[PDB]
Amino acid sequence: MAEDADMRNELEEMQRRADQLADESLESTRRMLQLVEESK
Amino acid sequence: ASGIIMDSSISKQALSEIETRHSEIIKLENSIRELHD
Amino acid sequence: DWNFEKMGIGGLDKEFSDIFRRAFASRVFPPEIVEQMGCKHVKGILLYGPPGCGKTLLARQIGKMLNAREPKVVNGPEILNKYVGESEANIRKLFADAEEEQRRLGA
Amino acid sequence: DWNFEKMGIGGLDKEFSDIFRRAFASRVFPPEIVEQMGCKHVKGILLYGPPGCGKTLLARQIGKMLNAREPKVVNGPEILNKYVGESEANIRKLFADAEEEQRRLGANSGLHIIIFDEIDAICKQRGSMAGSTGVHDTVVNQLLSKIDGVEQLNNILVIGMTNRPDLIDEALLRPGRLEVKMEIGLPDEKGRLQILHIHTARMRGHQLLSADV
Amino acid sequence: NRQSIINPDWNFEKMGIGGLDKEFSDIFRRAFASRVFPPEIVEQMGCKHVKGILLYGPPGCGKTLLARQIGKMLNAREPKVVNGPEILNKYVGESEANIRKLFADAEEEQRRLGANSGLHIIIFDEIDAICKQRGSMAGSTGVHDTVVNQLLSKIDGVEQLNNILVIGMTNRPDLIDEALLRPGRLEVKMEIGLPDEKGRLQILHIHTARMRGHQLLSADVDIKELAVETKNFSGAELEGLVRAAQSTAMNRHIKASTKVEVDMEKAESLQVTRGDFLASLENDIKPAFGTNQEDYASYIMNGIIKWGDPVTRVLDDGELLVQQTKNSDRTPLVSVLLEGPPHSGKTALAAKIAEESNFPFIKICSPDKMIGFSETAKCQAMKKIFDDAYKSQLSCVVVDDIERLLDYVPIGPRFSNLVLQALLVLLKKAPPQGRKLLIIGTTSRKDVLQEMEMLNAFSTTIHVPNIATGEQLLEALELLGNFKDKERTTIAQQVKGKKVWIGIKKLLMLIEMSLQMDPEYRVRKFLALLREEGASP
Ligand SMILES: Nc1ncnc2c1ncn2[C@@H]1O[C@H](COP(=O)(O)OP(=O)(O)OP(=O)(O)O)[C@@H](O)[C@H]1O
Ligand SMILES: Nc1ncnc2c1ncn2[C@@H]1O[C@H](COP(=O)(O)OP(=O)(O)OP(=O)(O)O)[C@@H](O)[C@H]1O
Ligand SMILES: Nc1ncnc2c1ncn2[C@@H]1O[C@H](COP(=O)(O)OP(=O)(O)OP(=O)(O)O)[C@@H](O)[C@H]1O
Ligand SMILES: Nc1ncnc2c1ncn2[C@@H]1O[C@H](COP(=O)(O)OP(=O)(O)OP(=O)(O)O)[C@@H](O)[C@H]1O
Repeated sequence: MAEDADMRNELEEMQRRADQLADESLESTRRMLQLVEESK
Repeated sequence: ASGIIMDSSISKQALSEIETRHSEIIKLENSIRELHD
Repeated sequence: DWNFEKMGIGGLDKEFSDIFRRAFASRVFPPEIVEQMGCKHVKGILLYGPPGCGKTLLARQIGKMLNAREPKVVNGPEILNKYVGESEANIRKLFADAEEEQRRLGA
Repeated sequence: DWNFEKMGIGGLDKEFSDIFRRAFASRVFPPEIVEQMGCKHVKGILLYGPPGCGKTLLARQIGKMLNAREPKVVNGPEILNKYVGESEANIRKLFADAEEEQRRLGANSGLHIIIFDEIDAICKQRGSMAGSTGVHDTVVNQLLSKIDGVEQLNNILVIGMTNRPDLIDEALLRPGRLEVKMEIGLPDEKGRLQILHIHTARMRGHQLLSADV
Repeated sequence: NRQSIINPDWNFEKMGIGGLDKEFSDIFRRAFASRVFPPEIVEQMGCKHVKGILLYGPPGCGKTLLARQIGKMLNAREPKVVNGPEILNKYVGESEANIRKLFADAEEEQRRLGANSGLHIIIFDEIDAICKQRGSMAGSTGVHDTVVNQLLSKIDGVEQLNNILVIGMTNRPDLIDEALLRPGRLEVKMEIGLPDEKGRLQILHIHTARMRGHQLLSADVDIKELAVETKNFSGAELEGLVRAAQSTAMNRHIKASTKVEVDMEKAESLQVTRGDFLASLENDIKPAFGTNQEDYASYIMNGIIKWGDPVTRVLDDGELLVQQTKNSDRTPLVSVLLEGPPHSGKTALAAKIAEESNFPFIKICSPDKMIGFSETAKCQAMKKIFDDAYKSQLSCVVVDDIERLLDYVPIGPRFSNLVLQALLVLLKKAPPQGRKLLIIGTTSRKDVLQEMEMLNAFSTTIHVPNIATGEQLLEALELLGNFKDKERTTIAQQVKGKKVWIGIKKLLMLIEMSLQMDPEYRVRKFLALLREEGASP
């Protein structure tokens, strides 16, 4: 089941891709707020 | 009265999506920088 | 601050005397001497008799006087469950904290 | 720094003699003669008998005896689990390291010891049980397959205990699996004297025992 | 390409399988004839190959050894081994993927190269963990059915694949899915039975050869003797016996009470003697299963003594009956009755008569096994025994202590009726064609049986007497030889006056009880006993 194990790991890799995307979104939102506050 | 029984169980997985939140945030990001500059 | 007057059990002098002599006596004498003697401690008690003699009361009272953790209670056939192999996991659970502290603190 | 006098087991001279003659004899002789003989070692020991005679004391002290890795122990049925194909995962997990070290080092590998306790809980005659969704069945066939195998191991030792020796599956007891079956019984007078002597040495050491005993 | 299918460096000897050889010859003839022959003839003939082999039999024989050897014999892609139910997995639809993963490579190779590829071997071990009946395996989940259907669809589906060999072994064949047990799938099936004498000799030689080569085996060892003694041993037991004997020899040079030591001198001098073999036969190893293992030592604890004429007469009659039943056509069934006064040795003579006969199938039916059985169980037990006896060509059975087999007691009378009707019909019916049956009955109370009207069903009766003359008493004493000549004369002087009536089973008891007293009172005590209890015609 080694190959099936790696298939599961690929699924978890897709899950971590979603997580990474959410993280960089969170960072983008923070940068939004910082710049918007700065302009004033 | 007949005896009483017990079970085995089996599980399955779900997928989820990835890309919409960043298509949105990316279309959002790259103009406020221009405005501030 | 324990005192036998506080127990509230009557007519059970001899039984409680024997239980105390057998079970807790080896925990109150000074540890140094028990070290030289090398005897392991008793780990069980069984109470049986006709209805309405005062078993549960005695058990509860013994539970209070011991300056230890709150006892775990099993209310008869609580532990049973319908998935294969989950019935015993409830048994394995109860002793886990005693095993853990045995490994960390020993004697 | 080992001898029979320290383990503190008494009344079982003959049993321990037999176990030693049939189990560890082949592994102590200088190997060259054994290579000429070309014999493969025994990989099974079964201890049974009535309650309270020292089966577990023997298995523990033997485990401490061998200059080997820490034994892997199984306190009754720790293997059963809800999901389809999980018990087998566990049982295959027990042997893994012995196979890997056999593959890497061959005859130079050390000795891995596995100690089952209450073996008759999980292994019974195939078919005596009925209607239990078969989860009790595939455990036995997995174990039978894995001990003898098509692929072979030559560096493991399985010790089993039970208080009911009859219900165990017959296929699991033929020579080459669990071979050496010993019976541990109630002692005779001499053994009783030995036991009494062992359990009072500490007290006699410090003179805590009165001269009138 | 001219790929061969057999390893050139191969020999049937090195395979070391022993007594199977006819089974192995059959396997080779069926499985590989199509491939050994050169191409053009088979091309003209256009015969397909067999794909599935099923091996079965009781525990501890060749089967795994044979499969490992067959895998080694070919020169092709290395086999992929499946160790029982390691296919099952916890997600939906994960088992079928695993199964198909095995055959994927063979499918691809066949598709690519066509009909000129190599061979792939898939070995299913403990196949009964998977292919149980889809109509019987528990209804709690599908996965067992869908696994069976996947295997059936893949081994011989719509696409034709004819370059794969699948080997299966099991313990309980009858459970396997019958759609898998049909030609073109698992088709040749064979029984790996218990080894005969010659096979035992072969196995022993195979396991002893290496020790012979280096002169570690002492020359006194007689392999044929060992073969003759060892009855019903399997191959595994035959190996374990040798291992135990070697261990008994090797232990002789080790000390292990104090810290272990080994003598580097006597380590050079090791040999195995036949005494070690003898010792291992009784203490360590015991053969399970097997047929016989009779404890005649419990039925005939004291052999026989020919205390007079009648013992010889009886034994001669029994021999005559055996000889007659051996070679006859008109009368394939013969029944003999033995009876006489109690305590007369009725059982010992019957068992010895049976043992002197050398029929393959010899069994004794006795009530001592049946304690507390109801009126039903006894019928079942008897029916089973006689069913077994009817299989073998030649069979002789002994039913002893009839009166206790009926629960007879005189106060009523009371007895079981079902048992008696079964016994009458089973005595009457003839055995299956060409077999022959002998039945020997034993009882103490002839007249009762006469009353119940079953005496006629027996063919002939034999009378077993007890001691009648003082001379015979003296001779029996001499043959026992427990008394001195002076005591013999002392006894004679009085015993000669009157005849005696006493059965030998009681004689032994009296002698033993007499020995317990002091020397000066033995004779007298003995006499008193013989006087008091011997009062009878
Ligand atoms: N010796 C006693 N002294 C004082 N009260 C008592 C005594 N024995 C019984 N009681 C009273 O009886 C009540 C019930 O007794 P308890 O719960 O011990 O029952 P039991 O006899 O052990 O029976 P059960 O088998 O039903 O549990 C106690 O709460 C207490 O009120
Ligand atoms: N031969 C012996 N020598 C020394 N101590 C002994 C002996 N037999 C019993 N004991 C004492 O009694 C205890 C018996 O425990 P043990 O685990 O050996 O029993 P057991 O028969 O295997 O138990 P179970 O039947 O519950 O599985 C030992 O730990 C030791 O305390
Ligand atoms: N006919 C035989 N000739 C020689 N050795 C034999 C023979 N039969 C068995 N043996 C030996 O005894 C052992 C048999 O092991 P093997 O795995 O073949 O038994 P098995 O009954 O096929 O296995 P299982 O118990 O899984 O059915 C091996 O050591 C083998 O060499
Ligand atoms: N010549 C002999 N014939 C038979 N048995 C003999 C003889 N000499 C000594 N014996 C011993 O005497 C024993 C007599 O007891 P046994 O049970 O065989 O007799 P029996 O007549 O069948 O018994 P029962 O009266 O109980 O039916 C025989 O088992 C055998 O051990």
